[PDB]
Amino acid sequence: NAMLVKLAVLFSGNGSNLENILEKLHKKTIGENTYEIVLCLCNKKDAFGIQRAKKFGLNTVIKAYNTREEFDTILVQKIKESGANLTVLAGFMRILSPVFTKNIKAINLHPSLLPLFKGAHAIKESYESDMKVAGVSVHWVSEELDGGMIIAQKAFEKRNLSFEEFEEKIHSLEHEILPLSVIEIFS
Amino acid sequence: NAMLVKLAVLFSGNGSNLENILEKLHKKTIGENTYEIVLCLCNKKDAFGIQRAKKFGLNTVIIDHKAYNTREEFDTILVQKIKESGANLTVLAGFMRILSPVFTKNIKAINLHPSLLPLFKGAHAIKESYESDMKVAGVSVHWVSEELDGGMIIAQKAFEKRNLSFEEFEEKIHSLEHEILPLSVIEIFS
Ligand SMILES: [Cl-]
Repeated sequence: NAMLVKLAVLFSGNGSNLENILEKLHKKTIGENTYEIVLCLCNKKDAFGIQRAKKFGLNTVIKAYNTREEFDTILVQKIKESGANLTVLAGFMRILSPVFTKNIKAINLHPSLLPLFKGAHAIKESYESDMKVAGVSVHWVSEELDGGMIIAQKAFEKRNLSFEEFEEKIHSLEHEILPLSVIEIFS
Repeated sequence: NAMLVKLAVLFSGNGSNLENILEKLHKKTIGENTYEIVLCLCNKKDAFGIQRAKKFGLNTVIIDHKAYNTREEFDTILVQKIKESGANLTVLAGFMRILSPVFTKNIKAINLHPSLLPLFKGAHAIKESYESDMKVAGVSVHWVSEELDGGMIIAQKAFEKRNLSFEEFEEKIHSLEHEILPLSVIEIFS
């Protein structure tokens, strides 16, 4: 009744959420499950997260296509032959066709209480909102943008926090919920 | 400075939030303010909330919505009774009547809604918020604009859904309701 969970993490730039998932999951044993990241993927060679991945003995598989369907076909290919049981989108800034979403079990992190504040400007719009609560969400990746089945979400009270303090709470709640997210899926 | 905040409370049924308002605010003095519910109004004569009001010595004005042909004539009578009560703020606590501009343009009012607005507007919030794939839910208090359930939000609280049944989910909802509504009224007057 034991499990070795192989994970793939996709990124396009910084490598923050990528590095946070490694420290808490890569080859770490948590409960009855053991986890390892078998794939780190990037679409831009100049991204810094590649050298961040090299800090865990993890080489990174590297707008180079005029065809999205042809591009996503390679993503699916790499994830599958890695043996990854789950793909985790971490700062991956690209639009994924059904070529990916129909054939890859993937999860994504969103800095808002879905389905509220979908899209990029979630943190900004949620702070300026007259709502008094905010949070972060983890959901499955579907054909519907940020509309996949919600896995987990945590809510907090905005109060008199400045935008800096508010944003720092979101980025902290993310680093909590996202590594935790993978765990619940297999427990 | 010590104003006498007059409150009008509108309800339709059990009156749990009404009773909770009375228990925390009626003839009670918090901070600089001394609150007094000067009107309890219901549109149903058989509502149990009337009995809860009697404990505090308050009679409930009954305005049967079936006794009037239009929502407007029904509303003009609500207005006059709130006006002739001298209330400073009208609190909608389980008041299940749509309100025409006759009310909304003339009465300064707030409303309690058992969901995290602007999500789950309407009278099926608790059931929809439970069946939803969302892992959090809660309640909201908002000003009463012309837009149904769309007024400016003044208070919100959330709880994690986790593993509550709908019976337990509903309890937690009404639990937060009883806490957040009287606090909202206090927050407005400080
Ligand atoms: Cl996103």
